[PDB]
Amino acid sequence: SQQVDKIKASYPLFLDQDYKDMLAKKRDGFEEKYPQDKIDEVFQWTTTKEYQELNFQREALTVNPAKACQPLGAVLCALGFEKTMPYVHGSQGCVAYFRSYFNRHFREPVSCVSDSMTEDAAVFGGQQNMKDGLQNCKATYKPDMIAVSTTCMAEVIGDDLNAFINNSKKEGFIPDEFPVPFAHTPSFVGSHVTGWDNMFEGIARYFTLKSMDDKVVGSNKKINIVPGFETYLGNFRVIKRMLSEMGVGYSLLSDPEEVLDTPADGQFRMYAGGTTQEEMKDAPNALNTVLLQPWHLEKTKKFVEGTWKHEVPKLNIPMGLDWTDEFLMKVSEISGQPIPASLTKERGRLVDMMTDSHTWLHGKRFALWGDPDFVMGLVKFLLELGCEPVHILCHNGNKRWKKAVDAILAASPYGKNATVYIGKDLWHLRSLVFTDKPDFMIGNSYGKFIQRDTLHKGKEFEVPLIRIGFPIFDRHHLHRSTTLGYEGAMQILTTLVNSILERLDEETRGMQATDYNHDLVR
Amino acid sequence: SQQVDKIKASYPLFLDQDYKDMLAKKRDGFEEKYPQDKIDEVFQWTTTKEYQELNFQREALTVNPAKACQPLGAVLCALGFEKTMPYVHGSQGCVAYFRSYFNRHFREPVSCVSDSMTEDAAVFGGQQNMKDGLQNCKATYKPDMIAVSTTCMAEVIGDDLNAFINNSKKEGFIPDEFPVPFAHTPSFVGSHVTGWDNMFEGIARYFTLKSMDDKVVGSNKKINIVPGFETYLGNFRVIKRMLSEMGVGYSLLSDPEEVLDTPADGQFRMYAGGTTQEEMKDAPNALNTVLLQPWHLEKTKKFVEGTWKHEVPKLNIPMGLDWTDEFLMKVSEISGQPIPASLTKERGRLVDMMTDSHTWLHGKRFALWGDPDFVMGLVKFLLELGCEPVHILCHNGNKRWKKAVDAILAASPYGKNATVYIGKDLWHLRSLVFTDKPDFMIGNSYGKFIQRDTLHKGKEFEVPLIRIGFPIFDRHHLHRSTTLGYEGAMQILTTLVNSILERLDEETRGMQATDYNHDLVR
Amino acid sequence: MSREEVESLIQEVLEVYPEKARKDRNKHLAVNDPAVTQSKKCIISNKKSQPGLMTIRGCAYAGSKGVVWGPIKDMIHISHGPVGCGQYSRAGRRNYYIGTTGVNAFVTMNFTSDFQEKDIVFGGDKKLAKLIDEVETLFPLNKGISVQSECPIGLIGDDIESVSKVKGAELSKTIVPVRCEGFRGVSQSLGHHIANDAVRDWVLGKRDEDTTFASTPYDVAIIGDYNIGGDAWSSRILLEEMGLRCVAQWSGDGSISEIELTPKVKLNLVHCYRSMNYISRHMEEKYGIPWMEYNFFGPTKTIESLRAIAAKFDESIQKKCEEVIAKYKPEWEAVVAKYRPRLEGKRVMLYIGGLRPRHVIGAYEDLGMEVVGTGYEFAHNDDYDRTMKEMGDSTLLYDDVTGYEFEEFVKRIKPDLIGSGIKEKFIFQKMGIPFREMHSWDYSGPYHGFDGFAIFARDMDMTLNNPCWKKLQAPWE
Amino acid sequence: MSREEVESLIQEVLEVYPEKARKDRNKHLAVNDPAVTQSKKCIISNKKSQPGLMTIRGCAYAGSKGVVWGPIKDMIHISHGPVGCGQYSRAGRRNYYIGTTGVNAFVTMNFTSDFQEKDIVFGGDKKLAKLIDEVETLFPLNKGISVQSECPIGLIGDDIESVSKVKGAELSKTIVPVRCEGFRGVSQSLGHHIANDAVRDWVLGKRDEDTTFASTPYDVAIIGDYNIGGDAWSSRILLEEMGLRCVAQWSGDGSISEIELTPKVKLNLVHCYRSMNYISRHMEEKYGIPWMEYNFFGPTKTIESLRAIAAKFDESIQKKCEEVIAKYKPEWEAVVAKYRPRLEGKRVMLYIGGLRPRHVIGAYEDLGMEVVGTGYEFAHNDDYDRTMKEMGDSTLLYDDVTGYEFEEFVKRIKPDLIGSGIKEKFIFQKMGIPFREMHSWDYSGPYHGFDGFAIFARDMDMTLNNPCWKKLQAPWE
Ligand code: CLF
Ligand code: CLF
Ligand SMILES: [Ca+2]
Ligand SMILES: [Ca+2]
Repeated sequence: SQQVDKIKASYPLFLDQDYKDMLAKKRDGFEEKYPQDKIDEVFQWTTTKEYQELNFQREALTVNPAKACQPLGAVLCALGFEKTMPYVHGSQGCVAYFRSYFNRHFREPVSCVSDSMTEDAAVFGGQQNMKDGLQNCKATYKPDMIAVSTTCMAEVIGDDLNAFINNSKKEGFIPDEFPVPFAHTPSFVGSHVTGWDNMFEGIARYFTLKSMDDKVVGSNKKINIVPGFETYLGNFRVIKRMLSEMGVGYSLLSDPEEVLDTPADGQFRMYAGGTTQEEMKDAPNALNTVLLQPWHLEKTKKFVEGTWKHEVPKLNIPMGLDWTDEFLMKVSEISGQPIPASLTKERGRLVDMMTDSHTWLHGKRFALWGDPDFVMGLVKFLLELGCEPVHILCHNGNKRWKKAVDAILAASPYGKNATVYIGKDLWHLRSLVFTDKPDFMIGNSYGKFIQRDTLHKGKEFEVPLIRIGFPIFDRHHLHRSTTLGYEGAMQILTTLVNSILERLDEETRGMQATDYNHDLVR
Repeated sequence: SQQVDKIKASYPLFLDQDYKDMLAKKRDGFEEKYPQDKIDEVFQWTTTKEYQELNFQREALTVNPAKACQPLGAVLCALGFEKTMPYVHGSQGCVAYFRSYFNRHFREPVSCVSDSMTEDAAVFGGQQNMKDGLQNCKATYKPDMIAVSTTCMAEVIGDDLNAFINNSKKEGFIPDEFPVPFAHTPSFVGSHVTGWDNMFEGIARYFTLKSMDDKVVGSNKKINIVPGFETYLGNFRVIKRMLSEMGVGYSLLSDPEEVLDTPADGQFRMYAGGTTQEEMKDAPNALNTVLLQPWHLEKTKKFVEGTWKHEVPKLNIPMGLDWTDEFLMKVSEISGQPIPASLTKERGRLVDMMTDSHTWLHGKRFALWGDPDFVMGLVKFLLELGCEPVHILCHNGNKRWKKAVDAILAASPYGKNATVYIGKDLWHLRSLVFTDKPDFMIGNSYGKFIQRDTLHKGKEFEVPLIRIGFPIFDRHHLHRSTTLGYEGAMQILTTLVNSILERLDEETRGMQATDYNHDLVR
Repeated sequence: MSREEVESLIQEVLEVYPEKARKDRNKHLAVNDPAVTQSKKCIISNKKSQPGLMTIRGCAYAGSKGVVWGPIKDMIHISHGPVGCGQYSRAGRRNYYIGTTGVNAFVTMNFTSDFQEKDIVFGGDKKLAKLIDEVETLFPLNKGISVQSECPIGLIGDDIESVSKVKGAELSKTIVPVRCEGFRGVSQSLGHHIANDAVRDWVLGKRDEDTTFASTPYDVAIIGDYNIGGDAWSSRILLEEMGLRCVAQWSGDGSISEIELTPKVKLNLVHCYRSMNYISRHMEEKYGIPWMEYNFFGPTKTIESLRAIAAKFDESIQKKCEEVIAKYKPEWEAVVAKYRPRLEGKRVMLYIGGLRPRHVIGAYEDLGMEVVGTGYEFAHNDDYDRTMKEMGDSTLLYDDVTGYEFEEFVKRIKPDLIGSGIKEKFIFQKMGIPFREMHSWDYSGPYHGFDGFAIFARDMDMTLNNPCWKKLQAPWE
Repeated sequence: MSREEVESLIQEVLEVYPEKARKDRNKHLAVNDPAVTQSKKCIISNKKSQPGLMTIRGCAYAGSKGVVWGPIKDMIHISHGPVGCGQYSRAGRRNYYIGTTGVNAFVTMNFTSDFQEKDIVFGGDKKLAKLIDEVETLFPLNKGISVQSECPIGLIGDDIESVSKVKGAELSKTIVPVRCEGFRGVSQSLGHHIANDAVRDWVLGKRDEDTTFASTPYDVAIIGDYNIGGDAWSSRILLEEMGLRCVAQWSGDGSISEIELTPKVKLNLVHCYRSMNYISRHMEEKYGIPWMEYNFFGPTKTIESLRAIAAKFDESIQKKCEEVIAKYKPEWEAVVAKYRPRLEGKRVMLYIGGLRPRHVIGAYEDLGMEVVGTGYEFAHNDDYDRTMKEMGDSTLLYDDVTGYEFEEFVKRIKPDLIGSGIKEKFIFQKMGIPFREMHSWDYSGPYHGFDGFAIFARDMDMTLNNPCWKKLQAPWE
């Protein structure tokens, strides 16, 4: 039943007595359900160290991964170029998922096409799909560039992208000079971030490899910036803002900020902004190239060093205080521009906020996950704040990255109770937050299920989630935030300290029980 | 007792059995406490409509006010001028409180002096305190200007500020040319916002009343901006940013953003930034003057219109979509500058966010409080979002303001269930959120105690607080936010929708009970 | 809009395409005529998508794992292959259930074999057998396993059927191999059919020789309701208030035992014809169980459906049916009274998957609204045959619409509201057109039954009449 | 620094001032000599503040309402006059209590008469009488009312004593008029004295003819502990573990009945001498109750105090005393072992109100720290007499320090840590000097007793050794 003046959606409709009775009768009549005491017994067992030991012996099963597949990252990379359609050669189901995944995080349209390989192409290859697909996409959607990646079907059967695109031009399906950069992007290698690196290096090679003879390092007076897989609009914006405040000439290579934030003004814009083809063609003339996320830009780095002859600096992601400082000093050195008064003051405003909030942050214990560069920057800033990053999980991490994070943890006393995990998933992390409980988790929306599980053991065992990373689907407009630079560090700090104070308020809200500590001022 | 490796502060130390038993013995032995059942009976009564009717009959008693006294606002106004010392003629206790109040909100130093009137001056007046105080302050703190206000003792005894300052200069305590603008600021008239108006008008008159002969309206091609009492740093910054993006010449009159946000770089800066004395002297040569917060700038308006002969436009505070549009259109008209593409795009990004989040906002009911301009801007934006501002409280509001807000409510169907209250306090509001329960409160930190009270009735009765306004003492760094313009509306929208979603996640976190609706995607 | 004008809009939109695509797309766009009974005379469907045109469709794995099998709550479904498919599909579809997640129910979890290069090169059958043993250790209360094949499985020659048979015997467990690789078929649709055949072959016959279930003359199964936002629970309640006993729900909030008990019922009640007609036909042929189609969107259709169902049973059920209708009458009449005056005359375009593009029309009409265009991602002609009488004369029909087509049709037709999916939502909001998600219900619902109608009306009104839609144009231009 | 360098520092700082201020300030600044017993030979105190110099001091209303009366939990305290004073002082001071706020306890609420112009011109006594009736109606479980006068009350000639007598008799309620107008005296101090006299005159004698309280030989009161962060509770626990009966706490977590029962005790235990010596002397003269000073900051002082107190009783309490000391010994020793090596040799400057500037020195020394400078906002020379022995030779002392002086002293002395209040915190953090709030405990505590010492040590360490302090200089300058 419903009362028209106060209509109930699923919650709380199904708590009405009639629904509750109906759902009990379903269970008892037909579901053959395990008894509640057995459910409770098994739940308890899943919180123990014994279960954790079995969980960490897995070799074949993954549960609740914290990574996605390569072509997702290739699509994100492609979206950052002017009037560019991402095109994924292979099976169309994939593109439905890539589009929906990004639609839910950004709350924006995401344009991408498939060439719809089916069982017929599985065995004779997808050449005809390429030919008709390229022609159809060009005519219908009018891109100025089509950036091609692959689904796993196309990888397994061995379709030769280069050959297929070359034949499409030879036979007239798309013009000879129409840009069709490509990259092989197998989902069974690496993760989404590897797809971004593969796509970017393919676009870079397309525009520069055959034209190197007239290039002269430093002749355009700019610094190239390669952002990597980046899903916070404020990260593209802060980098551009800081360079501009310094008077540094720059080219952001892969810039999706406009196309991921078009206005609602009565028209749909399939394309907006982006890195121009002229900027990619001219990029070897830069002073140097800076990689913002070097732990997933290794293929790109080899091309930029080997072909463009740029001496890529060894810089960590510009997250937290020390690594933002190092970024700015290196940019100053390469460009000859001094760090301006504005940025020096912004740095000191961050330091002031650290002094203001250090008493609540000190000693707080965190579990965290995400992509390698993001995770190491988060760990670095937590140590700077006097926090303990106890459980550090990077599903898509590697051995060399783990050694580097373990070295950061050694340079601080706040690293002493921390462990770094690679190859491990969110079912692994769930055990860690039961057996070695931290104060909070810092992660993406999939962490909500871990908070749910911890609460079920009891309120005193609940580990609240702080949403930083990708994807964030259950809050709105967090994709507009910043994590890089002093601005990002201010936003992160504010979020962490206010999470702590929110939880303390909840725990002290009980009248004549805990409200002696329900202070007005904190 | 304490365990050295996990030291407990008050919470949760006092939950240890030995402390709980001690506290029980204290109560039973010595406190002659009302029985718990009587406490419960009385608490329940305080939640009723019968109690609300008695509460609303108060004529003499105020409980938990939502306003402060004039000199607080005079001090904040004075801090917005270059190398200016706020000086409060009267009793020193007042200054300790003003400084502390601001310290806790901004987490910054707040410089202000008193002249330490005591029982001697109580009968014979504070002339000597003024002479020595001005001399001492100038020598020790080296201000370029001293801006003088009053405490209630000085006002009751009738000290003549003008005469006292003039005698200090006649007798050589401070140079004749040293600027000492002043205002009478009685705490028993109006509120803190009235003190801001009085101080500002005193400063404007000091620098312009006797120099009008050479002034020509429009000759400097700028627009003056008067902000009023403003305690979000982002509000000063967004107005400057928007005017600069439009190419509008402007003078912000009272600009404390630098002195309220100095860097932690190894030195204390007593003064930073601020409106210059030259800017105030030149202000009558502007095209016009725009008041951001007109409902507390009435004295200032009379002076600007009567003395400077500016035709001050009738504009609401620039909060929400329509009032930000109206502000920009009027600034365009006055300045002759078109609204640029940047700002058009930013407006459309706000509208996009409104389209994205409308389903969760629709029909949500709010109680809210604060100063008049802020409250009416919140009300207007809530109506634009399809929300219902059911209980609108402005302790310091007047009848003309109330009529204006009633007209805004009548122009939207979302206003049908709303009531505006003036002269009422947070103990009145407490009754309203029990008898006509909203989904949330929007208010300052004093609202935490109402949330506490509502939870005590039960979880299903709890009304969560969303902190927007002044003072905010129990979270860190919220003073850095923005409430004005499109940027402020985007911040407010994000905060409201995510408060709704956070609460819904709390209510759906129960395993095998409510977690059927614990969705990953919202 | 006249029939001639709609026909001219179709030809105008088609002008953009190369010849081959033009000729094909023409066959998938039509102007409705409600007199036609054989829809193939007017439109074709269930054909391959043209490359490069931005179809909205998914794959057979979405159809099998995401749609049919994933909702079954007490089984563990393995996304078998590389990591992407299971991650993108994790908890995207709101197929609601009651359970203790990670303990006895597993619906919002993502289990995967996360194939790496070595698994591609040398095969994943050894890894699959080891994975099964890991699942048994760590999730002891699971009541069976499905293996949902992603694209590489069949391309590399793996034998998941042999693994399922060997491990299933070893562990005395139901292990179901599903060959739903996404390259198969042309859309989600073949994944439904594959999934239905897997239920038939591995689960449905398990109790064929058991006589212990105590039956009644009033036993039914709800076939093809995935419990989106609780839709199946707001349907079930009505059936049981009418005196029926709902033995099974396929597959929203569904358990493996319910599936196994379904051959014991007297009547199969089919909501989603597209996804479950296959198993319903099987059950008629093998067990003699009749099946019938119904519609619980909006009061007119729900009342008609209740009466039609009750007519299959005795006078006692018919009497209870009239009692149910009398109970709910004031409720839905109050919804109409409040919301119809706010919605009367407004025009809607729909684009959805295989059922809802026709099924929801009556509920829109119950609020005075007009569905001016409708279409489907993956429907077959038997679906179009059921659509032609439901749509008005001279309305637009579109099968596997392209992103370009849908945008251009909307620009001309200027509907008041659009009902489609997540990939369409944010496009049309930018254009100033109210949009409602008609897959996920925009995180609302249920929409089925009398209780769902209230929610549906509230939602259509909140969005169509929202104050935001008057604000897209800046007052200065 | 050496003696000569500290003396030259003082003279250098004083050069900024006009002559009249210079002559006065010189009298309030000194280099400690622990061989001096009469502090007036070295420093003066409890004088008016010089105008315009940015004193840190508050007023008599802060001393009466904020400090003494405000904490009493079951009374309603009226801030009588205009709205400011009660608002700035609402819930600023962490005088903890157990109760049901708004029902039987009222500490964090702000009750005011909110004077307007008509109340100034024609008087507030009619308003006050009506206010009292409104209180009685809306807060029926209050156990009495106090009237805390703000500046205007005595300036306009109101007669709150007549209202309090007339209404108190009418309602059979304790109504306490307090003439703590902020213009009186020179600081918070006179407000303490005014408040103590008001307790004497209107509350303390209420039970003088009542013999029903069953007293014991072990009954004590804690006098002058305002329970900041729970400090009085962490003191009380020890006293009661020692076998004493703590009949009253003045005034943290205090009730009106415990105040009324205080003249029945055997010994008054005075923590805050400054604020409550007055009433302690009164109770000795009138009731014959002895009083003694004690110190529960850090283990050395806490142990000395417990032994000194137990010596006033019998062998059974002395035995319990040694049991308490033995119980807590491994706990405090574990704190010292952890934190003293992290803090040894670090130098601290303090600036606080009337007690803590000398009282906390032992606790710092228990962590190997040195107090190199101290001073008080509002102490009298009897406080400085008790300070000179506690501080080292050639350390700096400052009474009613100005903002300018404090900054310049810190720039030259370069302490490792400063302990002061909210108006000081943010200044010194910018300078890169670790700062702890020594009024509010920076929202931590308790600091009293053995349990408090663990929190104190953790807090000084966290701040002094924090990573943030090495980051203030940009690496480029
Ligand atoms: S049609 Fe999967 S998302 Fe793809 S590239 Fe392979 S891992 Fe990544 Fe359907 S079954 Fe899946 S979703 Fe596509 S791959 Fe095929
Ligand atoms: S010494 Fe009060 S804050 Fe003042 S101007 Fe009057 S309302 Fe405002 Fe002490 S008692 Fe109070 S705090 Fe001052 S006024 Fe006097
Ligand atoms: Ca959007
Ligand atoms: Ca600060």
